[PDB]
Amino acid sequence: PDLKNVKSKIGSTENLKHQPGGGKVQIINKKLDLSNVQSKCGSKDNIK
Amino acid sequence: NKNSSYFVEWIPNNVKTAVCDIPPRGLKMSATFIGNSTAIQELFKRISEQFTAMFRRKAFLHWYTGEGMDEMEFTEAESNMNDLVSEYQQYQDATADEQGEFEEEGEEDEA
Repeated sequence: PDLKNVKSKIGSTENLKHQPGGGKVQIINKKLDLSNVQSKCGSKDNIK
Repeated sequence: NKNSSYFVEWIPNNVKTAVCDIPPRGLKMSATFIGNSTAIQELFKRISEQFTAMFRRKAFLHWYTGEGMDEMEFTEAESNMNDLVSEYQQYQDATADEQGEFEEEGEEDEA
């Protein structure tokens, strides 16, 4: 009558390494350039 | 002005308004709201943990796979769910000031 300790069929065997982990995000942006500036509403020559 | 700590500061006035001259039948006025609250994560972090529950044993998957669905669709949808929570989380509690120190590609560490 000894069955020889029969094993299960068929399980979550494909999940045994699984968690799963998460990816990443980082946003974060670049500064625009506003260095092209000069005023016009005054005098630079006729002041002299 | 009162609930300022519940608003994202870098969208400096978070409000759109619209007003109609025609009420619905019954009482003399009404209003209807929508918020893009980042609180939304409380739903989606619940589904993703619950998903992962089922999928870490591959519970009832045989149905889906039996209509011919591939299991790497469940993996991308779950990935797109985790990445979407990461976007909810990127703009939640985000300062109006920018982050400073966060680099790891730099050529020197010495001083």
